[PDB]
Amino acid sequence: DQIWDDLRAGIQQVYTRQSMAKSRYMELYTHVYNYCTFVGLELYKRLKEFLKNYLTNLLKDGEDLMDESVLKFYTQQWEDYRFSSKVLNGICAYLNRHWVRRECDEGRKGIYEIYSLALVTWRDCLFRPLNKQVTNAVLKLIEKERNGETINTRLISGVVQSYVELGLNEDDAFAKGPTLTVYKESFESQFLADTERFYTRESTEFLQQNPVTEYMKKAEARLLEEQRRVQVYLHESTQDELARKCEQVLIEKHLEIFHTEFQNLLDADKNEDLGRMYNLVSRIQDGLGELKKLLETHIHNQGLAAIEKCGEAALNDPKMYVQTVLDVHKKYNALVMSAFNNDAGFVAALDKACGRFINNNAVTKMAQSSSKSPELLARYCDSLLKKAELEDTLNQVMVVFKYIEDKDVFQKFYAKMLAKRLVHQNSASDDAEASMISKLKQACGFEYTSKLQRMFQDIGVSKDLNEQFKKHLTNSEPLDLDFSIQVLSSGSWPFQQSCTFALPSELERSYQRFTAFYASRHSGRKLTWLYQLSKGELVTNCFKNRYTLQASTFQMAILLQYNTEDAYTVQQLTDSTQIKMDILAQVLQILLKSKLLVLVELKPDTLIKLYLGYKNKKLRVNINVPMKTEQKQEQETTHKNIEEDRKLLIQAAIVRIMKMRKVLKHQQLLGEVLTQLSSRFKPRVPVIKKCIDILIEKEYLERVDGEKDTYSYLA
Amino acid sequence: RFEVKKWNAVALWAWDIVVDNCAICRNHIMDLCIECQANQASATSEECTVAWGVCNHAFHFHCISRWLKTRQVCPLDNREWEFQKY
Amino acid sequence: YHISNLLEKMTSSDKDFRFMATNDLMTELQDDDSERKVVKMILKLLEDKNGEVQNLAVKCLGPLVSKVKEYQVETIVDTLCTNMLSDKEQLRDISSIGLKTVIGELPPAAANVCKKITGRLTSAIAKQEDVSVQLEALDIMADMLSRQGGLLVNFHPSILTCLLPQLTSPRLAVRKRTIIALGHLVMSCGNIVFVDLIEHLLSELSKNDSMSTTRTYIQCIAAISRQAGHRIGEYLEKIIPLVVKFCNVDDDELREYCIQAFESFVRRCPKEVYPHVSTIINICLKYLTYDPNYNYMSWKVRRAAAKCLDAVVSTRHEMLPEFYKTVSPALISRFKEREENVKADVFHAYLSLLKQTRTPLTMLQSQVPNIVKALHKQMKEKSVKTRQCCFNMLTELVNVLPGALTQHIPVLVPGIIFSLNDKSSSSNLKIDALSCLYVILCNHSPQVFHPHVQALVPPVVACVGDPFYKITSEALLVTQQLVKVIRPLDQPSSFDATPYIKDLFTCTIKRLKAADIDQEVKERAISCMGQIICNLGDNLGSDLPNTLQIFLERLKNEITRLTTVKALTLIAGSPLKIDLRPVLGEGVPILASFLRKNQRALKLGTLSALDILIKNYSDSLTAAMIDAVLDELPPLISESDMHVSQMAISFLTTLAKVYPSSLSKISGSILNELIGLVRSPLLQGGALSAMLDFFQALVVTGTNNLGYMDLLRMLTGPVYSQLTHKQSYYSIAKCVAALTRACPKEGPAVVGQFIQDVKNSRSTDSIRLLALLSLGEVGHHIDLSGQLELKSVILEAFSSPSEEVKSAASYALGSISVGNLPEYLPFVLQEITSQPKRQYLLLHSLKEIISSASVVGLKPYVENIWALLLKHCECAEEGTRNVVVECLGKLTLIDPETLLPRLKGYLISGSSYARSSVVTAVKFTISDHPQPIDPLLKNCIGDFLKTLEDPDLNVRRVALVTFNSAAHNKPSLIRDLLDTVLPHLYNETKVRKELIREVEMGPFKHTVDDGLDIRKAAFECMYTLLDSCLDRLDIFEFLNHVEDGLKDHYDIKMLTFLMLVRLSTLCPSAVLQRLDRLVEPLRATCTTKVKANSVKQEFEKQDELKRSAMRAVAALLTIPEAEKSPLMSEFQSQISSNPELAAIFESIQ
Ligand SMILES: [Zn+2]
Ligand SMILES: [Zn+2]
Ligand SMILES: [Zn+2]
Repeated sequence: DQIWDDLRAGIQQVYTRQSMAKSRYMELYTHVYNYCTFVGLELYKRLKEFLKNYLTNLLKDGEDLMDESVLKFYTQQWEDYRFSSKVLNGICAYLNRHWVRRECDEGRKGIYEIYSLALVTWRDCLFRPLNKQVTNAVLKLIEKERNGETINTRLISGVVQSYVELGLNEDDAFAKGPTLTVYKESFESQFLADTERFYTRESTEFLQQNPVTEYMKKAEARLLEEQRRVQVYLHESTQDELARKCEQVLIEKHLEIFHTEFQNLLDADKNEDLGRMYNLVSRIQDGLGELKKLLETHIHNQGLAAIEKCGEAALNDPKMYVQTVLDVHKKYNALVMSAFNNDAGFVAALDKACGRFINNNAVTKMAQSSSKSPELLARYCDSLLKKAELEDTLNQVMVVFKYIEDKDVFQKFYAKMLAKRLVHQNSASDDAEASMISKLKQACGFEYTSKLQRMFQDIGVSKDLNEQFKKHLTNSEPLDLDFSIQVLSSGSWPFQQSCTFALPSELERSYQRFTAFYASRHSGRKLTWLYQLSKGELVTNCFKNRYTLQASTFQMAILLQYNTEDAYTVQQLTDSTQIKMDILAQVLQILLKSKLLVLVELKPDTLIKLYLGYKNKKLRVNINVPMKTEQKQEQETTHKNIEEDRKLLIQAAIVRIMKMRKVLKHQQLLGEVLTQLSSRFKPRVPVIKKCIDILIEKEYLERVDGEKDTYSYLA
Repeated sequence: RFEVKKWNAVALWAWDIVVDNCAICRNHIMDLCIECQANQASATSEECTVAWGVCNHAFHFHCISRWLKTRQVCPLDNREWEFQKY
Repeated sequence: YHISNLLEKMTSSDKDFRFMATNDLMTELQDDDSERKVVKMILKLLEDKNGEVQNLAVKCLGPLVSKVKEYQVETIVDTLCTNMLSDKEQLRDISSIGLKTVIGELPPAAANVCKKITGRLTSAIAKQEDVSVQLEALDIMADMLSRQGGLLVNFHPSILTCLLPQLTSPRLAVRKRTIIALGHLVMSCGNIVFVDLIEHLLSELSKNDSMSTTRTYIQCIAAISRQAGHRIGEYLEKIIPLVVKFCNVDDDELREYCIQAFESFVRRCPKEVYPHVSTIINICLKYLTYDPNYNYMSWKVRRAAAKCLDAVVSTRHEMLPEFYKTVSPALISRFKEREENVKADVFHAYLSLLKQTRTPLTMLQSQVPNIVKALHKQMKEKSVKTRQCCFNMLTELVNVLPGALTQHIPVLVPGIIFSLNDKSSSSNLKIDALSCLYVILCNHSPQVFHPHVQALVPPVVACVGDPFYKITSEALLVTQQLVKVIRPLDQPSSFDATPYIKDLFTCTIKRLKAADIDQEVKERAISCMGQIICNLGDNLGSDLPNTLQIFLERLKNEITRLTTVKALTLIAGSPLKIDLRPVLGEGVPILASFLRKNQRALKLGTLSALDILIKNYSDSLTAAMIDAVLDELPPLISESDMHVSQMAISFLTTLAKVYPSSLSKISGSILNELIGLVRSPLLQGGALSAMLDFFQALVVTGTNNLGYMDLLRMLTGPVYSQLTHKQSYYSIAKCVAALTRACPKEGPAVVGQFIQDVKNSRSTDSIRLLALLSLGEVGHHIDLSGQLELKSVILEAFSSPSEEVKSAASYALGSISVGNLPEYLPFVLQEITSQPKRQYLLLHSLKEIISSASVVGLKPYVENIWALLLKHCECAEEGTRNVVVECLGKLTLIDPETLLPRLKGYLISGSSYARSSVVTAVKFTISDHPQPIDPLLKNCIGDFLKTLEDPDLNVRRVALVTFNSAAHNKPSLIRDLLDTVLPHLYNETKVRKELIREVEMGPFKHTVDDGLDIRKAAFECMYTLLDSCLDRLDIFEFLNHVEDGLKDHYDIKMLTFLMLVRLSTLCPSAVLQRLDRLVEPLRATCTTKVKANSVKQEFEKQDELKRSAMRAVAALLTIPEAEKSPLMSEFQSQISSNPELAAIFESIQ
């Protein structure tokens, strides 16, 4: 009785914010120990009653407060009570060390440590009748902050910490993490519901009055603010829930509007808005697919429209076609790299769209074939390489080459035009040729590059032979005219044998001399001369003034003949020159069109006479211009040769497959042929069927008896 | 009057061992081969072009194709056969 | 056995067998002790006779290095490298291809093989006898350094030493490949080698040994600037004078390279080119005109000058006045360039300037006549590119300045007409001309085009009939605006538009009735015909019924559904009263059917069309189609979508206003849906106003079962019978007030019943809440002085256990006073002083009165309210002070001219409370939206914000809070005061240990700080300043106080971690410099330990503190080029080694 009065007097001093001497602390500890020496239930009840009375008569102060007042009261009183309870637990270490431990193991039910007892008393006395007011005031303060006001965040943090700590099990007495039963059941659910309501109102109100572009900035700012709030004055366990709920309510409900605005932003180039949209929608799972599909469709439509605007002129102007394709690809590649953060899906969409509109477009529809694009690309390359920024445009052309399905057409056309550029010395630079060869090495295989290098080897051999022929002329009688020759392998060049021709007598000397020299140095070899690819220069001395004019061998033959007679008949010019009807007609038309040979339909009865008098403006005039129909005929021939080569390649692939696998089915054979030949062109099933049928007739493979639709190799 | 100043001519060289004829079959290189001229026109008769090799030897496509079934060497050479033209 | 059979067949003397064996071996490699066989087999097939087998062998080297022991990769690389130096070209080339393939397949970031390759590549490059080997080795090394530059950091000096002498070799290809290799090296080299290379380049340039080498060195510098950019900025002070000196040499090729180097410097290092823009611009302007063979290969220097000017203009916003002063006249005068490419470059530069322009506008307006005079000559040319550029410039200029081309239309229209009807014109030129015409017509007054309509109509009409559909679409787009111009409906035009009506109608109708044209032309034709009917439909003859039938036919197709709905909406709402009655009967059911087509835009459009058609054509209304449209509304009135609900309610209001006989059919689902929407917590804004208007319109009609009492019972039934949200009570009260003010004759009975309900003691809290809110809402607009006991009942309701009823009573007392201000406001003013017990609620009522009263009606009582508020400012009970401060601040808005200086007067002389009171009252006059008080606040707030220097503890906190509010809401009024308020804000972040006090009880320690609030407010202001205006403050004084903050209290620790994470993204360069100082507090916080005599709460608190600290650590770590730091690397190693830190690091992962 007398002891308890001292403990009460001392402990009531503990629960006031006034310092006490360490001697008084040890004095209270000693009196607690003396009271201990079961019989400790009376003291436990005494402390319980004192705590209940203290909370009961403290609650009367804060029953009628509102708004920030109750928050300040709760925070200050909670901090003071927390420290006082810690001190009291420090004082009563003996009791909770021995008596409480003994009670817990023997099977007591309502015995706790001093600190836990204080927490339970607080929860059951003061927290319970004030939690509604405290939570409502905290929510009102949060709403005030969300509307653009500066608040005291230390009021919310104290309430949150008090709610978190007042969640002890009080029965298990052992735990690892923190218990959030009171925190979730009193604050968090209401907080998330209020956040959802607030943002679902604000987003609708903003979208009803402002465009989407400003709403995106609003949403980004709101998300940053929510991260700030949750990391500043909330618990760490609500971060993921708040993030998901805010992202859903701010983005996932407006995906239709976002998809509608994506097309508008694509139509009128706005890269920043597209980047902001990509950043916003990237958070929603599986939300980027619709954007990818829309971008692919937009790129395809833009490419088709850009090609269509060029019109019919693009069918014979490679530069315009390739430049349009390059412009579209460059623009959308830059857009993908800048706004879409170089994502794999958008790159794939761009590649798919480019491959779609490069192979099939308006130009290919006019030509009724998909092989016009590689032809135009090859012609553009030839124009570039004919007579600084060349490297960049060659690299861009090579980027375009990746999307071409049928690359064999490009290879054939490039080989033919390189042969033309090598046989006649008109090349811009050898360095550009080497760079193009290296690029083709990187892209194409190795057989094509070796086939190309054979031509360079032949050119070098001819260059070596020319000077050594010149040396042989010095130790002999000389020649009246400057002579240059180019000897090429027959099987390594795409040139065909010339038509019938009668060599003019002014050129027989060089012919005989070089034929003798080549027969002497090389044995077993025969030379065939192409007079349709040979060119020279003529000098005239019967005009108003001295001109030198460069012309083909055919033009020399049909022009030097007029040295004897001023007038001639085309039916007799044929006998004089031994040129066929069509070639002579075209070359005569070319000569006539230059106004240097006066007399449109040409007939054997027509008469042609040399025109003197009128001359040319310049001293050097070129009359070696290409015929109009020759290019078209050459294109048709080289297009037919590609199909023939395709058939032969398919036959060879089937033969190899049958030699390796002795017995094979039909679908497996088709799949193997497609996967073997895919790097050059995509074959068609009827072509493979025709190749199989023609291979059967040649006694290479035969259909097995029974088990139909199955083949077998035959030796 | 016109006078020739300079000339730039182009020529091609081929083996003269065969006198414009196939080595495998005693027939011209431009006309139809024996194994296809004996038979009537068919799908096989459509393609009878001339095939060239790396050694710059020319035969009928069918002749060299049927020769290559058993042997793997150019008939006029001792080296492996590789197609380079058609 | 299969791998042995493959190797047996890979030497079969038959090409087919070898090819197939290699192919399926490669397929399989997509074995041990047998790899030594397959490797040798592949490296031997690399020399096969056939080409296909060689190609297969080369492709097979890719998947082979990924499925073999590391030892055999060494022999593969060695064999390839030694074959690259062989005497056979084929083997060299094939080995180079194979080595490139091997390098490509190696994973980046493997080290031994790269070193082995480099050791031989250096020797190969060092040779000066075989150029082909040099080129191959340079290509291989470029490929190697392109993707694996991060490794082999020890071979960089050797690579540099072998590469630099190759910039002198006679063949230029070697020089170009060397430049590429040097750029790739600089991309990821070290600091010392970069300095060595730059010094070598500068020394060689200074020597100037040969003319040929100088171009190569200038090109190398340009390439280095392009590749690195930010690493060369500290050398321009030495580089630029050299190229400036070299620009004067009489060589055409040298000048172009120097100008390209200038362009690269301008583009890639913007920070360090600032002092040299003045001389780069002058050189470019000097060399634009360079042409020594024409008096009016020298075009390349002009091209380079134009490109450099374009680059300079495109990346300097702050130099617009200088640009328009000096460079614009030169660009305008150069529009007459002889060559096409240089002209195009000049045009592109001027477009870049125009887009940058988006006062510069005044100078552009002054320059416009010269631009027009220059373009007039260029619009008459054979070339199409020049005309396209002219039209593009015209479009951009009109887009920048809307009305710039008012006085030049007479000289501009003939060029457009000439380009429109020229046979030698492409589709692109015509489309550009039509777009320019459309832009000009849209952004000019209709009166300037009147003399030119006779010349404009024929070419446009001809363009409508063009076979190509894009030109047709553009022509229709131009024609619609031409129709608007020819006869405006908002201005009194005197123009006679009769002659061209037939032409426009005839050209548009043929496109309208096509059924085979593209969809775009279909929609454009529909829109154009709608505009034609809307504007000039009175002068049309008998074609209007047929056109409207076509409009009906287009309403049943999915492709052209929305466009014709919008066209019908446009036609219906026209001053020209068009007769849509023959269409209406068959058109209303289709529009009603559109309401179920699950598309938002179609729903909104058809609702608007129905609203306008009902409003304007009510004479020909039929009950059948009204029922048809009413049948689909109930699914639309929902809380999921509020805009559609608002449109539906507006349609119902219009129907009640114009067709009151059909409201008997809304007594089923529609009314239930509306009532349910009334109780929704999401009702706000337009929907609430629409609901109130609909109720007011419905009451007056007089339909049965829908009277005042029926609607009142349906609204207030749920409350009396038994509402889980507070907003529902407010919505119901507003609806009840609207109903009461609709019919005033029944108001007194309802008011008396509400008074009895709130007075009765048997009623629940829900009834009292609704009764008080309804009384407050009704008294807002209706005078309630006839009820004698209203004040007594409300004041009795003030003292109630529930807080909601008390707040409702205060709100009602505030709202009732607005109806009769003279009768009620003096009563409230007297009651505030009379009864001290209830003042926190009377002040809230006064706040409501101030916030919700007319300006004219509150002027007389301003002095009385001000006197009372200033009397009550000095109050002991906090909370009563906040409400009076808010009342004072909101009163300041009413008549701010005279009240604001009176508020400022108390700062000089007053007590501590008065200064804090006025500073707090200032913040309540700041809002996000612009306000009339803004000009006064911008001038006056300096006097309020200079209170940051004050002996009083609280007033500094109040000033900081006001500054934070101003920064967050309206930053435009504090930006110019930053230079004078920043030091005071920074000073408040100090600890000030004078105020710290510590209380002791035994071995336990408790600290109390009286300056924590001020520090927290200052750090909050700093966080706000981060987002508000980061370009107006030093970024280096900020980090010092941030570092001070990382050792501060727990809340400040969290805030500072958040600021650090945010600053890791914005201006990362400043953070990188300070990274050494930043990590030390982070490491100290992460590794601290608490005493063993503590409860679990401290442990948990330290746990989340550590988690946030290492989250900030990771955010710092994500900064580019930050792992290569001493303290950062030490911290990473310590975290990896220590399990305690590693576990928590994995926790945040
Ligand atoms: Zn034969
Ligand atoms: Zn045959
Ligand atoms: Zn041979």
